[PDB]
Amino acid sequence: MTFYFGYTNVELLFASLVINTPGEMVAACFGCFLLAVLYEGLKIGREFLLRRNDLEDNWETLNDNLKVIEAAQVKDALTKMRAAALDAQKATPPKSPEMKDFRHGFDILVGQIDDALKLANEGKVKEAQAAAEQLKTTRNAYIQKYQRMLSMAHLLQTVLHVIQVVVSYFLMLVFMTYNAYLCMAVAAGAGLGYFLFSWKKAVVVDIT
Amino acid sequence: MTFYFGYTNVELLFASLVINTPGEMVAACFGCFLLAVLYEGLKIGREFLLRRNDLEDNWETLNDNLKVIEAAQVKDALTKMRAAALDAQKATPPKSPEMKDFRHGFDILVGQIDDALKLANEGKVKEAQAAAEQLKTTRNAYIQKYQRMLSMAHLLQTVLHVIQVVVSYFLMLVFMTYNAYLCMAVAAGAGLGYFLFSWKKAVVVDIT
Amino acid sequence: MTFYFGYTNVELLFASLVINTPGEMVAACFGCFLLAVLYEGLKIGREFLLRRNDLEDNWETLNDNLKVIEAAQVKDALTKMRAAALDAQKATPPKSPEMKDFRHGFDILVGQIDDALKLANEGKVKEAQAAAEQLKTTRNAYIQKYQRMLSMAHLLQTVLHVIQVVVSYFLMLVFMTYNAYLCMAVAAGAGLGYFLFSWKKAVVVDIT
Ligand SMILES: [Zn+2]
Ligand SMILES: [Zn+2]
Ligand SMILES: [Zn+2]
Repeated sequence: MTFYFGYTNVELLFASLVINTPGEMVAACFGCFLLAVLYEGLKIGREFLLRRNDLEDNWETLNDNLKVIEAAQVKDALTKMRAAALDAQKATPPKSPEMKDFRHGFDILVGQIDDALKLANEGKVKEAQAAAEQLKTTRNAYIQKYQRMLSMAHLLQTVLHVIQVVVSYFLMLVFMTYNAYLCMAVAAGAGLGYFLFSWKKAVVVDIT
Repeated sequence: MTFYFGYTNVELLFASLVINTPGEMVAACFGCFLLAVLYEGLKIGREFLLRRNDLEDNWETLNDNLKVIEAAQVKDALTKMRAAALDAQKATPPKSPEMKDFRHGFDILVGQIDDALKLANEGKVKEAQAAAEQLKTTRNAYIQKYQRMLSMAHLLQTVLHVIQVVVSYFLMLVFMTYNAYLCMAVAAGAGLGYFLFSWKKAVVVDIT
Repeated sequence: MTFYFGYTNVELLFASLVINTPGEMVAACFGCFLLAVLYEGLKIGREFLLRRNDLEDNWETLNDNLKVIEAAQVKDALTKMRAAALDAQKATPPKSPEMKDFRHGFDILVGQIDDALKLANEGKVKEAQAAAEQLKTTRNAYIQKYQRMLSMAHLLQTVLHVIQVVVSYFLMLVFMTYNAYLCMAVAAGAGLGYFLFSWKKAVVVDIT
């Protein structure tokens, strides 16, 4: 009826899956545990990829600052660009020739930025503005199109959200069986699954 | 029993709603799809309105900086105020005479700020402090009371959270029917519904 | 069957709990309301503690800036350290001799920072670098080990997430009974429970 302990005549989501022995029950419990882990890693993983897309900020920081520059306040705009250029260079698609091309474009960006600052530190204004207009040639050349990284990330995240929703309902359905062994397997799988993929995000860098 | 394909003797949440024909099933599937979309737009919409309340920051940034000013470090405090004043002016209640009054108060704020900076750039300190004390007369006049925008937003968001919770349980109950056509309708409605209201937040500005 | 109004032969999650009188029903409704509140406060409380761990930022801000310092750009690095040192001092473990020791170490940090700035404002560079190397002796002495605050917070949050997951399933199971009085009790408990613990986070400081 209602929170029972059993390994007999217990159906599990699908007509083919029924468990009538203890050895079947452990296999059912192991799967419902693993599904409960998989879910927690899915939700946390899906967030981590969403936060990494930060790129959208850096990308807007660069392009917003170019219009801000295009009157010796330019140096502060370019120092904001340099910072944004370096965090943007670290970026990588989720698990190399396009990357090596992308990364090496950003080196040229950061170098050009330093040269435009070198004019602003000496005091030269109009010339530092002319150099910044050349900067937008470089981002078009290397960085702009590869935007691919951002589109890939959004789709991947849509695909994951669907799977996250299916699994949630599936875990509701196994809990709804009212079998205390399955229910506990889910609960324990939620606890430990969260703890582990929580720990792996702490292994990767932690800011904000 | 357990993930069946059917359009016969299928009850849907309410005693009055039962579906015994395929033409009824499509109507049931269309409603459970739409409910699954509506939910995803509700959760995303409810977040977007919560992030927009940013205003709370700008409002505290202004008032925190006034006490910080009230010793030539004032210029940096007022430049923080100016930025905060302009993002605060963009704000608008969720879907005009009070607004036009509110917006036009902020113009006067930003202008007064520039005049207090003009003293600080020349080097004049005590006079730039006296001008800032007049700034708090202006926010009281126009901005302060209209705080209404913030209270409206919090209540709206409470109202939405309730509806978000009802719908979630309702979608659990339709999935719990174990009818594979309804279950799929929800799952598909979660996928596409998320994708669309995800896309509309990308249509609106994207920072942080 | 399907959204019924009743106080007769209604079972509630456990074989021992069955309700056959109206006076039992109110007790069931009060418990399912309270569980619905408790859940909302759990989710919001669990977030508030996660945001407070901010400390991780300040802690990395200090240690990142020390390597940045160890060429008169040091003053801006130390002013970032001072800010980070003061928000870090406000911190406290969730509900005093270790604290008084921890807080008083941070005073010494902020004072040492001011002295290193006093050299940078006069123009002295190499000496301001030598003072910063002494700063890392002080954090080791007082702050570093008490990291305990951070580890305590992560475990507490793991413990809460488990309980949050159990309660969610439990509230699904009471809603699944299809008793309109229990269902409403949950829905109302979600509405009001959210509103209150939403209001208490607004009582505590609100930034970002
Ligand atoms: Zn979770
Ligand atoms: Zn979703
Ligand atoms: Zn909620």
